[PDB]
Amino acid sequence: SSQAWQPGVAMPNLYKMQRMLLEKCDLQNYGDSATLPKGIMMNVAKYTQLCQYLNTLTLAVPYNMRVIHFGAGSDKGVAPGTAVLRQWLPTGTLLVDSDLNDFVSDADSTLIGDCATVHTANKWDLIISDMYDPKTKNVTKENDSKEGFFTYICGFIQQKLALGGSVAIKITEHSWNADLYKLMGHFAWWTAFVTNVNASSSEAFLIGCNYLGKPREQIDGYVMHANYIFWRNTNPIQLSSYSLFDMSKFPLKLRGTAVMSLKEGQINDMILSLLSKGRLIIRENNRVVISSDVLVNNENL
Amino acid sequence: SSQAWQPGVAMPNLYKMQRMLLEKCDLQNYGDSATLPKGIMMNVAKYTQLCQYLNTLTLAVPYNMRVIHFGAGSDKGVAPGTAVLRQWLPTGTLLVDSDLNDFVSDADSTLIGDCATVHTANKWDLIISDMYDPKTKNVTKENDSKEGFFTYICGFIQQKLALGGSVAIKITEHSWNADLYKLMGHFAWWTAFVTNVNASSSEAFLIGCNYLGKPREQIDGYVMHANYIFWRNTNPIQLSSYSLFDMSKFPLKLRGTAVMSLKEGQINDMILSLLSKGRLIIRENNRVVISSDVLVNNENL
Amino acid sequence: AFAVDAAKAYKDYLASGGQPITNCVKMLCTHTGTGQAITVTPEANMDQESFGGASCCLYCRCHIDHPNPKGFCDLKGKYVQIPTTCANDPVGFTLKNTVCTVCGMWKGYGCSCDQ
Amino acid sequence: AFAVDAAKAYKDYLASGGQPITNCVKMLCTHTGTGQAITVTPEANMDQESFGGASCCLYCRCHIDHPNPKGFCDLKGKYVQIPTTCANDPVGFTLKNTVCTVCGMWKGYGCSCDQ
Ligand SMILES: CC(=O)NCCCC[C@H](N)C(=O)N1C[C@H](O)C[C@](C)(O)[C@@H](n2cnc3c2c(=O)n(C)c(=O)n3C)C1
Ligand SMILES: CC(=O)NCCCC[C@H](N)C(=O)N1C[C@H](O)C[C@](C)(O)[C@@H](n2cnc3c2c(=O)n(C)c(=O)n3C)C1
Ligand SMILES: C[S@@+](CC[C@H](N)C(=O)[O-])C[C@H]1O[C@@H](n2cnc3c(N)ncnc32)[C@H](O)[C@@H]1O
Ligand SMILES: C[S@@+](CC[C@H](N)C(=O)[O-])C[C@H]1O[C@@H](n2cnc3c(N)ncnc32)[C@H](O)[C@@H]1O
Ligand code: NA
Ligand code: NA
Ligand code: NA
Ligand code: NA
Ligand SMILES: [Zn+2]
Ligand SMILES: [Zn+2]
Ligand SMILES: [Zn+2]
Ligand SMILES: [Zn+2]
Repeated sequence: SSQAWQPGVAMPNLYKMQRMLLEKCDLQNYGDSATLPKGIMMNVAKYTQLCQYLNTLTLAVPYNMRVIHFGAGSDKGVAPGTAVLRQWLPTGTLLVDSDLNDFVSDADSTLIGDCATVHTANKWDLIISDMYDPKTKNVTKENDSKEGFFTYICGFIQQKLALGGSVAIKITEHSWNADLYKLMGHFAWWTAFVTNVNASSSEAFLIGCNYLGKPREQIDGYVMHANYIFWRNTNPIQLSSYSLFDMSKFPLKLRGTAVMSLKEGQINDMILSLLSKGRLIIRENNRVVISSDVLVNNENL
Repeated sequence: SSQAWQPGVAMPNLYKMQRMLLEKCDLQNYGDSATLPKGIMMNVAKYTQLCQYLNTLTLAVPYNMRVIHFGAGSDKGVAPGTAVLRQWLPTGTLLVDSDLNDFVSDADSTLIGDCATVHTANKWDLIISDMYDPKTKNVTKENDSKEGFFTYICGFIQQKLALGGSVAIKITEHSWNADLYKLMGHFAWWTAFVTNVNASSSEAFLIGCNYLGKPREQIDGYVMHANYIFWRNTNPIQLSSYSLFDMSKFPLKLRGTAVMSLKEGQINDMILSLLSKGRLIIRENNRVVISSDVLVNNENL
Repeated sequence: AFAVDAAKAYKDYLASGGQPITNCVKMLCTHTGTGQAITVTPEANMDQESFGGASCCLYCRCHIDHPNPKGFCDLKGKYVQIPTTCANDPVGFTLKNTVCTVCGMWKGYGCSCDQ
Repeated sequence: AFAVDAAKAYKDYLASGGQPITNCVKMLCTHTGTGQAITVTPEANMDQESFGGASCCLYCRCHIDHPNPKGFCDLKGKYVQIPTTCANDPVGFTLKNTVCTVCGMWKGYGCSCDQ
């Protein structure tokens, strides 16, 4: 019952090993809301608990860390999640965020537009995504794997995530993608994490911990999402904001993780072992350059 | 003496054929100023006369023409040259402009930053540059070929100018580049054009007319700039704004020039002939996408 | 509920004797054009000057959001005709005046749909 | 010579009874911090709340230029500590108040360099 004092609940390994069929998600406490500290927004609490959970994993934390945050704008025009990420990350961490619509942000750089227009030369140590289209909550149509921004995110991970880096990608009952689950098997470890403040929602964060760039295990993504919903359907999680009141150990510890530039041929088992333990990042260490594509057209006459 | 009613004076062919040594530029009417129509800015008059001269050449003018304009901002924060270009170009012409510093523009899209950060997927039918660093007017040091933005411009022309397209690149006595002159020999025709309103200045526009993508003639750029200064030094041009008062034939005529997608192997002599006459443009006809690189960094602690 | 009112600010600044915004981009043209207010190409008649639209837009010139919910600009990328008697303040003129949706002339400076 | 005065506009809007700008991003923190005004990480003490800086900047929130000649932001990318009694209006507070360049506390809300 100790779960209420945790930041959230991670999908237990035994549920990952099942072979369930996809069912409708029916949460016992749907509609309930946790009691947030006075004046604290849901999205601040949510990202705080996500970062508190990430503190328990073997994240690589190099000097001059690079973090990109997709889906960072709110309907309020500000960026609560980015502000929590920057509080959490070591001072000086390069933080880039993006969203479809304009918003004001504490990130070092913000790109506005569809995520597909975002291009970057360099690789990243941590990718956070809260991208979500609430139109997907259409209960009257079948629940199939979704494309759209999930297609971008899978490509971005394979092309622009440093070996050893990590990801947390928001999903829901209907907002999910089979390839993204498959890609979780290319990390040393993975889970689906539910924040205690949002436990009445089918939302979870799919976390890939320490990227290996190749399949470590084969995961069928349609089956894994069915496994995730089965877990949610049979394990009510008690709403809780307890962990928000103790922030003394919140900051991500600067581990000074080593960065090395290496080529395909030189990634042996010793390296792979170091990657798996959060002790190594592999990517160039050049300067960070980003851009967004702009479509040009003249609508006169 | 008829030159006063022209928009300007183009470098006569015989001067292009010389082999002069580079001298200091000494203009008889240095410091004089032409009398502009009431309330008309120098840069509006300058670009108007440049466009009036371009009306006399065999410019390719396709449907959905694409024009990019570098160095488009003024110290007033607006874009006079872009406004003249848009008046001149057919309605609906895609116009992109750029400058180092912020400015408000009538272009369909504006990119702010060093021109080296500008990237485009597609090819262009016309490239205009007014980029200029007044620091180059240092008379106490030797006058060598300059790099900086001229290096970018030469690469941009070779990589992003459609076959059949044209350019006008501002130069001065000290702001010039030998490779750019060499590149003039890759067009069916070229000149250096001096506007009558700015004839007291060593400024000229280097115009390449109908791009062929290969050397048609070999041009030594150090010698050609010396030839240009020799012409300027020995041919005083009378300041004049006469051509500004007759705008009835100003609009660039929409020739509907044909656009074709072709590969290296298929550019025979018949095609080359069509290119040379302003009757053909060769490039993809996809949509126009541009972007500027953004350097990211976190200056905290 | 707070929003800057730049339109009112400029109006009050002009009332108090402030100098109108300068460096609006005046175009060369025939001055034999239709005289309509906002056009794709300069259309000044004998009694008008034509300016590049962006440089006569208060929102463009001040680097502030446009009052449209979509933030679209009436003037950017077009040309605005200003009565010659009013051309000392093109930003003021476009701000204060309104275009007839029927004939395209400035209401009270070319619009004659009222007879 | 014309420039919008957003600072004065907001001050006058507040005087006339307008509701302060909302949705400033309040952070979770220990509230055992140094209490300095603007910091790289939340530093609220027992009598302060910490907010994400960009969301408390009038210029950031209004999409207008910053009063610096370089257009740089004091608050973007940092955290601002606001007295709890004043946290209903963080934009107002940061606008109206000034940080001591010696100790880094808010003048009149933590600065004691005057004894
Ligand atoms: C004691 C007493 O009077 N209680 C009666 C009132 C309960 C009200 C509450 N809204 C509820 O539990 N319901 C009632 C439905 O009939 C069953 C349904 C549809 O499966 C429920 N539900 C579960 N998880 C859900 C959903 C759901 O719609 N959606 C959209 C989800 O995303 N999730 C995750 C919704
Ligand atoms: C009858 C009477 O009293 N007139 C005497 C006053 C004349 C004043 C006028 N400024 C002038 O002609 N001068 C005087 C210099 O001594 C000779 C010099 C330097 O070569 C001249 N000059 C020519 N082209 C020039 C320049 C020049 O500097 N620069 C920087 C150029 O870029 N160009 C293109 C400049
Ligand atoms: C749940 S909100 C995230 C809010 C933000 N993370 C916060 O801290 O409050 C989801 C966001 O994803 C964005 N989004 C959805 N689809 C997108 C796409 N294809 N490209 C870029 N952004 C997208 C939406 O604009 C929306 O603001
Ligand atoms: C002579 S002004 C051009 C003014 C503009 N064409 C007009 O119509 O008024 C030259 C411009 O070139 C720009 N420039 C110089 N070097 C540049 C560079 N390396 N990259 C981009 N712009 C540059 C300057 O900012 C300057 O505004
Ligand atoms: Na959903
Ligand atoms: Na990491
Ligand atoms: Na010069
Ligand atoms: Na052309
Ligand atoms: Zn505008
Ligand atoms: Zn009318
Ligand atoms: Zn700001
Ligand atoms: Zn002090």
